[PDB]
Amino acid sequence: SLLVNPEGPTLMRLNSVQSSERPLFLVHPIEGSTTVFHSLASRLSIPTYGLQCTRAAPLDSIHSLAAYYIDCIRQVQPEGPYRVAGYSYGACVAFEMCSQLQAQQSPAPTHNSLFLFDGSPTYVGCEAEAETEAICFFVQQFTDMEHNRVLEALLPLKGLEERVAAAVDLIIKSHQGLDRQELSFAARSFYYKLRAAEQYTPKAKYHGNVMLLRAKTGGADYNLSQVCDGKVSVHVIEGDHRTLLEGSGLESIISIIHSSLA
Repeated sequence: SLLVNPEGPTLMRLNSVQSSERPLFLVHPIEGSTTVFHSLASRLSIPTYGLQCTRAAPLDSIHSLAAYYIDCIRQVQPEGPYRVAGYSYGACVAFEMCSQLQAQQSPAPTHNSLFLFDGSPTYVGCEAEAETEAICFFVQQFTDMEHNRVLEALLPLKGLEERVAAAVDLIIKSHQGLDRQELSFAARSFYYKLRAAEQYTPKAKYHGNVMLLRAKTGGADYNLSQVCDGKVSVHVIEGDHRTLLEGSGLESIISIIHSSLA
């Protein structure tokens, strides 16, 4: 899976457009990288930035992460409204960022544009078990090892740091050239990211318009109507969860969002 530079800037420039036009801000999927947005960003005639998940990111909750990302983007664009989007895990974060923006200017309606790429605030035994499960899933991507084997290696360890260290060692054994500090940060942050997303529930009903770009190859609105009482527009995009932001699906996405990004 993708890795991020733990010391990388939170707010990354994704294309070379330099103007005063309101930028599009794109929130990372769970891997925390913004490289998945390269194609989309290259198509746009507005400055496009990504929020990547680095050592800077507060992972205690989706609320904290979203608050931090809002604070970052408001440095590039001091005045709203904001064009914010999120992909997969990032959809939950992007939704929370807009939820916080709504609360800050309440009862004045927001005119923030929110695009959810195949994700939603809903579509994202004990703590030692939770760490183990999360770290096991993380290892299973990078390695070919059977679930039970990774489980018996991680489950009895002392705590999160020991699980992370053993996970990095397991991954390195299979892929010697991978960077140990990037893997250590990715593994530890993966647990915190899952824990935050699983505890997340929006604090209030979202009144703003939401656009969901759902992958054609798999509720129809990813439960958006349950947390949104504004206009929810759902578009079915060619491709799967990982390919809708490329090729034909990205062409469709560009045509659908063009008028909003004017």
